Amino acid sequence: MPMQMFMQVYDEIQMFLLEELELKFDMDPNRVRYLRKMMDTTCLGGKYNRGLTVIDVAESLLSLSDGARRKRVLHDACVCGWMIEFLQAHYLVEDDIMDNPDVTVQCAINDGLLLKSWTHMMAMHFFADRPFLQDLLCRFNRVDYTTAVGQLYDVTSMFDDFAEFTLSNYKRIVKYKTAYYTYLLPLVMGLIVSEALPTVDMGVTEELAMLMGEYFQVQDDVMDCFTPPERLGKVGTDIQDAKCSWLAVTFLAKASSAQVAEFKANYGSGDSEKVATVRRLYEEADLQGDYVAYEAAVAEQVKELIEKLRLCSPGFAASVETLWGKTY
Amino acid sequence: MPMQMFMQVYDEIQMFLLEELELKFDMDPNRVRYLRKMMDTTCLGGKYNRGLTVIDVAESLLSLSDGARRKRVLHDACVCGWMIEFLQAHYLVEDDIMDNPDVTVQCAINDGLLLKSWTHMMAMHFFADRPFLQDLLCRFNRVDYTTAVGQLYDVTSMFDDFAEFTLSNYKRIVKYKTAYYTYLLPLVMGLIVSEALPTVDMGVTEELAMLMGEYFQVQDDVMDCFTPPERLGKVGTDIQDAKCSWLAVTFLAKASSAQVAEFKANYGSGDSEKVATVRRLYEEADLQGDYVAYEAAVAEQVKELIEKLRLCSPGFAASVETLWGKTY
Ligand SMILES: Clc1cccc(CNC2CCN(Cc3c[nH]c4ccccc34)CC2)c1
Ligand SMILES: Clc1cccc(CNC2CCN(Cc3c[nH]c4ccccc34)CC2)c1
Repeated sequence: MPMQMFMQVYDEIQMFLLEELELKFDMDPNRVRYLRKMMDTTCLGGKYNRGLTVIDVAESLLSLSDGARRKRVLHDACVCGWMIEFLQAHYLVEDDIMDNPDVTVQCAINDGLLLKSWTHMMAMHFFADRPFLQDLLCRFNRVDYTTAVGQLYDVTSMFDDFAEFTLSNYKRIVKYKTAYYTYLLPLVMGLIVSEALPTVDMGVTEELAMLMGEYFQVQDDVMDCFTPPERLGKVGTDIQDAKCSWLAVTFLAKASSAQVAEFKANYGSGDSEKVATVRRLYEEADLQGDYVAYEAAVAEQVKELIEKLRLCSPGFAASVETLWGKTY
Repeated sequence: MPMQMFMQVYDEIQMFLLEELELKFDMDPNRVRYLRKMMDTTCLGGKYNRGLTVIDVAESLLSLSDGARRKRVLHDACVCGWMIEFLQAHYLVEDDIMDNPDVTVQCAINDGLLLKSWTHMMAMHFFADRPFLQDLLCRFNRVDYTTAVGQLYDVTSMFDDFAEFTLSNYKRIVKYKTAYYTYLLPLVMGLIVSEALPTVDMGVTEELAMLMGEYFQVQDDVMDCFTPPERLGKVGTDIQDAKCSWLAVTFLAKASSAQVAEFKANYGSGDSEKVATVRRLYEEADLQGDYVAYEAAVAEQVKELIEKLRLCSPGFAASVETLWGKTY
């Protein structure tokens, strides 16, 4: 059911943004319609996992001490959810510019800029009189900066060659690039709108967000290599791109000197046979044995930290449980 | 003299940003040094016109009702100045991405993102306890959105063909794309730090910013066409790019049906002879006569509006005069 509410609030945000351009920024109808279409193309289609997490946190926090406050909290949760979905839309556009007087490139750069600006525009309007507006803006922008920093860690992982191919550096990339905006931010925004931010142990929450991010990334990295092409997914290019993947860092700790030498000579190449040699190396190293156990250990840690969180924040722990269920 | 202070505050901002990454964001020395170099390459070298304008406004507002407040206002003026210089650095990087697993493109996208995030990071830190922080952030982000909107008006001026080649649409592009962040924003930030924002007629100020922007753009457009290549400047491509320039909109209102037809068949082409045909058309249409008079009329309007501003905001009008002197 929260999906119907989330989509209704999208119509409300879209109409505000588009009317603001038409009425305050001198926008002609042709450009307004172009922006409506661009917003729909970039912001709709996904699973809305980050957005829906905000809704789920707010409704759980109504249980622990209905009226005029309830309606407001749920509406606020939906606007916050769209801020994260538009920020995600902004990141995807920026990633698509990497797919390599070109009007498509000009428009993609511009779309990226507008989608980011729209997160600030919708916040400043819908939360104009809220006392949490300043803290919300500063936490949102710090997470956005964290993601850009995470992107630098990722993009330069193979540059200065395999010195940064460690589990602790893998965890640094995961934390900054994905965990903060995908797991921590939706949870924090749900706490902000509910005015229940100081009532939770931030340490355990951050640790849970980082762990769920790490669980998801290991699974994503494994699927990037072994999940069949357009049969069971999308195009996996981590091997070709020489990414600091969980498979790569685990292989380097389990491989012999000669196998490491063989991995180094075949990794980071577009050549089909070199990619296949890497896949054969992962298979022969019994990394799928290690994958199962790594994930199971992380899962045990997640399940344990939710219990510590439940002792002082019960309603919140059940929303952290449903977010985890979506990952597990 | 304000340049020495502006550069000293740059060292202070740079060290804060870089140390924050090292101490709070787990950044390794190699990446910290890479970011120091990138910040220097993108933020230094220019004339610092936008940045220095903030300093000049604040020092003028100390004259109208020294102590602990003076030192603070001038430091605040310098941080605001660097926010605009870094935002300008962000726009230039974004424009350079338009110059068309590429690590240069990955890094340019990332640099763009970091430079924008740095404007928010330096503001949230240096103005942490200031009551103007929320208003400053919202005005800065609205000007940033305005610039992205201006970029859409510019990039699509020749698309939907010459229906948008009007003086009023030219003025719309100038206002949003350049006037708000180059003229209005430095003036507004100097007012914010001086806590003198409601003491000025915003209407006359906005009008002055738009007029100074329009004066500058007309001169810039004329130079883009007639200023010799690397002899007296840089590479001018408005004709090839089919830009909605002042020369193009003025020519279309002064040209005969056959000349308009000749302009339409030769505009927006990379071919050297078609560009030369356009230059010949501008020369033959005596647009240089019109240019002199257009600028002189705008100058008279600027000089008149400063007087209306001086009646209620005297110190401010003299800083608006020096900003104008830099343009004229
Ligand atoms: Cl955070 C981090 C840290 C270190 C390295 C990386 C590398 N990132 C790749 C990016 C592409 N895949 C997604 C994907 C592609 N093909 C699939 C098939 C099936 C399912 C998912 C996919 C995820 C892993 C990320
Ligand atoms: Cl805002 C707006 C509105 C409509 C159209 C435009 C077109 N913009 C061009 C951009 C490039 N030039 C700068 C430049 C290039 N060569 C030179 C030689 C000498 C001096 C300056 C230059 C400015 C004009 C902008």
